Amino acid sequence: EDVLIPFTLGRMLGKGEFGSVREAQLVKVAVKMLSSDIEEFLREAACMKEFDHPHVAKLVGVSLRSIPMVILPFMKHGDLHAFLLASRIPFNLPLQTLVRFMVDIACGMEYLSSRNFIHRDLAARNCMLAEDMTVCVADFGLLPVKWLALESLADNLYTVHSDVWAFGVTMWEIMTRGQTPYAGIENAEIYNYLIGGNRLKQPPECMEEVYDLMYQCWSADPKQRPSFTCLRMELENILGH
Ligand SMILES: O=C(c1cc2cc(F)ccc2[nH]1)N1C[C@]2(CCN([C@@H]3CCCNC3)C2)c2ccccc21
Repeated sequence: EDVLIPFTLGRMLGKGEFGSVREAQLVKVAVKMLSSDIEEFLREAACMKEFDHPHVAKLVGVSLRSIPMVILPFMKHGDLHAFLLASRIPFNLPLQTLVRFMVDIACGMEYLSSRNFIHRDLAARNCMLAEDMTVCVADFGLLPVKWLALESLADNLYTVHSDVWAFGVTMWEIMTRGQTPYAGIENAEIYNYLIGGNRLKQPPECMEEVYDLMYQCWSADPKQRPSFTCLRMELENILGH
């Protein structure tokens, strides 16, 4: 398949548990550094290559070094979490801009779920800012306890409904401008917090109707959480008002 790529590596862009990222010249790109495991990587790489949507990060391709590598378009504006943080610690964005980020993410997630694709790691840090400042869902997954639904934590179940829960957490991050969810509560106590009936609190300035929507995303019953289509409609209406 025209997905595999035989470029040269450049400056280090960042690193983490997932591995490291560096720029490369193919066109400037971002390159993600990571038997059986290397097998399905390639398998799922092929399905991700056919994503084609304005609010989903394109896959340029994949490659092999001697570690699996993911080749991505270089997005200079970086990720949404870093941007929200950079507003706070200082630019100011109207409510309109914050709700528009949510609409953008809801469109890309609507598209992914329409293709039966479960992200599993939706969070502000995994949303990228494009040149025109639109947001694109990224990092599809070729532990993040604070974004995980009850049934993901308890039963390891990942569905569109658990993607929707993490979308709700992402809405909260947007409204708090990049604050760590459940700050001062440890990962090991998150489940206990949640089956308690406790949720992330309404941010001080947050429009009630925006909080009502994100709150819906954290229903204990996965079937009670709105769809991405319903999220996008409600967010677009809010944006129009
Ligand atoms: O274009 C860049 C990029 C990196 C980068 C680094 C910079 F310092 C400045 C601009 C940048 N642009 N990247 C970075 C990632 C790969 C790893 N991801 C991190 C993983 C860890 C969690 N956050 C997300 C985001 C990405 C996905 C899709 C399309 C492009 C890009």
